[PDB]
Amino acid sequence: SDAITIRTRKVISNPLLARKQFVVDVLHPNRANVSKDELREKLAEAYKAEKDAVSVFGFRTQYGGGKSTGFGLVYNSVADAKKFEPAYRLVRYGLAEKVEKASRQQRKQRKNRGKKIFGTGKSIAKKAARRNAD
Amino acid sequence: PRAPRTYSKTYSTPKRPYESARLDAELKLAGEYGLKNKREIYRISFQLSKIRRAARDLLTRDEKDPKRLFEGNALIRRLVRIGVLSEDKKKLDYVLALKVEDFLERRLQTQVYKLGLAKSVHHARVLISQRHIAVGKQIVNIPSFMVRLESEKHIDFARTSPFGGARPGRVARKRAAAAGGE
Amino acid sequence: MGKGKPRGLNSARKLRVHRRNNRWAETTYKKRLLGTAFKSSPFGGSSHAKGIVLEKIGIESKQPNSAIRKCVRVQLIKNGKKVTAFVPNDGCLNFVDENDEVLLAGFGRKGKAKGDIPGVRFKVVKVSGVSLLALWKEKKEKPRS
Amino acid sequence: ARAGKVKSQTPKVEKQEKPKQPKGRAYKRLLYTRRFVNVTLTNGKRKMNPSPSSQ
RNA sequence: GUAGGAUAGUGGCCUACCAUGGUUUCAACGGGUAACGGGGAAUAAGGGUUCGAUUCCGGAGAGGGAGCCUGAGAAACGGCUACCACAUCCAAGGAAGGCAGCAGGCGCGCAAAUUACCCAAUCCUAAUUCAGGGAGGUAGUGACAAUAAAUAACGAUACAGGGCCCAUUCGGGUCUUGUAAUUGGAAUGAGUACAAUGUAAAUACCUUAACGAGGAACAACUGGAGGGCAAGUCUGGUGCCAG
Ligand SMILES: [Mg+2]
Ligand SMILES: [Mg+2]
Ligand SMILES: [Mg+2]
Ligand SMILES: [Mg+2]
Ligand SMILES: [Mg+2]
Ligand SMILES: [Mg+2]
Ligand SMILES: [Mg+2]
Ligand SMILES: [Mg+2]
Ligand SMILES: [Mg+2]
Ligand SMILES: [Mg+2]
Ligand SMILES: [Mg+2]
Ligand SMILES: [Mg+2]
Ligand SMILES: [Mg+2]
Ligand SMILES: [Mg+2]
Ligand SMILES: [Mg+2]
Ligand SMILES: [Mg+2]
Ligand SMILES: [Mg+2]
Ligand SMILES: [Mg+2]
Ligand SMILES: [Mg+2]
Ligand SMILES: [Mg+2]
Ligand SMILES: [Mg+2]
Repeated sequence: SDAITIRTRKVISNPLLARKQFVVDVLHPNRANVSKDELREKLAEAYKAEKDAVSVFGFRTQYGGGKSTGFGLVYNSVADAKKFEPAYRLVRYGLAEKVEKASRQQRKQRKNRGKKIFGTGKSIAKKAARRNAD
Repeated sequence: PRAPRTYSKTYSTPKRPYESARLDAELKLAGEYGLKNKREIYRISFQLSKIRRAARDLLTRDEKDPKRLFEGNALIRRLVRIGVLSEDKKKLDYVLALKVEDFLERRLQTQVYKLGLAKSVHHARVLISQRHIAVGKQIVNIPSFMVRLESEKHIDFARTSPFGGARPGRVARKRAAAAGGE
Repeated sequence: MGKGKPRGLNSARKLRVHRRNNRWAETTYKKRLLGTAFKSSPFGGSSHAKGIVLEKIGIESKQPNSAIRKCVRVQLIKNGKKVTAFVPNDGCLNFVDENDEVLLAGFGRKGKAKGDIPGVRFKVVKVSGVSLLALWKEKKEKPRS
Repeated sequence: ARAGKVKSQTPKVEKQEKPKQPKGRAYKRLLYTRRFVNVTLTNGKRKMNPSPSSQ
């Protein structure tokens, strides 16, 4: 029917980053869209890499289904992948977890507040408490 | 602050509006090669105009001497590739008079109709618009594509969609459903 | 005849000077230079100006065609000067009313009169934030009073 | 009146429910047909928008 | 000019003493600029003319003018000290200020956007792989400007134009074109929408399933219709009026 014809164009082996980085080229004949997980699986099957250390991004399919042309790396290990790849990518993959944090504006406000106070806040709190009577 | 993305108000209006004969000619041209507007014609003229200007410039220097020889030659080659220039004519002074009609004739507009496929210019255009026709195996839906001559034999109906014959296509499906129901 | 201007190979400065001198006979150039638009010309050398409708005034037309041309005495907001703006199409003056804000435009002639309406230099365009043509059409409606 | 008398005086005739003259390229095609393909009749001279033949 | 003073240093930069020079119709000096300079922009035969606040390079300025600390580097203004002009907070004794950063408001005006999301990129700073960054990007608004182009297409039957086997009158119409609220099959993406793509996260794009076109819509406006100048000696309403 289709068979998800995957290729790996422009393979640069990277001893510095500890990976094989490349352009993922992939075909759909009559299927439409490849899916990322599937692509990863395919890569693993090809390269003996395992999804854990495969890492893909970019793409945008050509026009009129058919083809898709993304960017894929295959690290020398899982650990290596973890300690080099940006966090967003990891999150996308499922490997890492989403970093739960406050809003940027909120953070900024907090920082400002901190700047405004001096020393330890405990003292300030104590002072406030004391005032409470007044 | 990145850099100004450049553009050209490429495709330029004529200096008088209502030169009646000219208008008529334009209309005729449109009829011949099924255009939505005079705009397209104007664009074509501009394209050709530029080429003409270039040719003139080249002439204004000595053929034998370098820039003229090389740049001009390159231009000629490009023209040939496009398929507006003939193979008999590759002498620069032939480019000088190319004409807009020729340019129009090289479009994926007409290179559908010229190769059969459609039946009646407008129809071809419509087909092109509606996600049929793949010059390679990549679906062109610009009428004013300009076919490469080297890839004119390769103009087919689309791999996907009907006419090429992958899927029948929507109305047909509906009809089938109706039949089934019956 | 050598024909006036010096044709010497080193007579360039003189020529330039002459040209400059001549430039002050050309009217547009002069205007550009002296800032007649910036110093006079009710508007501030601008395309448009908002102005207050002081009163509706019918002005009697020039000659040949004889009629009353339903103009408005407008006071420009930014400068404070007082001008007379013709009001286009049928009626229109009613729509404009009295004491309304009114966005003026030039009539066409880079200043000057416009055909038959004597001592009149401006089209009313918008009345209190709409557009006169639109109102006339009734494609758009007025925002009440 | 003495302030847009003529606009108020006229009878409002209504837009007749006619079929759309098609947009974009269709119109152009139609124009072409009118012009060079069909060829209008001429006693001696061409005319784009003729009259009903009368004084 | 001589000498000193100062300066990181040259130097009337400043001081002392002396000389009388210095510039100028090859426009000095003064006045104006709705003048920041240049790269460049618009126009575009050749020569030109106008514009250049504004993505790059320089220069200035941080309400005005002044003065200075620290520092390699500031005469810094998201440093200080003063005065003017403006203004806040007050228990009246006193305090704090400076959006020509970003966002936003008033104000002015013909005239210009969100008090959004983030450091993933781009680069930058430090004690510095690690933090920060309204620099920067990301969307939002956005008909500034620019590019690409949907707004039916193919049928059949039904009424007319064109080729004509032959034109004793016809006519079949064997062949090709245009018109009908006929009708019929074949797509379509503009819309929507699982998904997957994107992405810092999102949107949107590209990719798709599913629904979604038949004049009632899944509807093109603007201007014009005597000339200049493309196109109405059409019909009524008007009757120097209103335009
Ligand atoms: Mg499709
Ligand atoms: Mg008269
Ligand atoms: Mg000295
Ligand atoms: Mg300037
Ligand atoms: Mg200035
Ligand atoms: Mg500048
Ligand atoms: Mg200014
Ligand atoms: Mg600058
Ligand atoms: Mg200010
Ligand atoms: Mg300062
Ligand atoms: Mg500030
Ligand atoms: Mg600063
Ligand atoms: Mg601001
Ligand atoms: Mg604007
Ligand atoms: Mg910014
Ligand atoms: Mg919008
Ligand atoms: Mg489209
Ligand atoms: Mg109209
Ligand atoms: Mg009219
Ligand atoms: Mg009319
Ligand atoms: Mg005419």
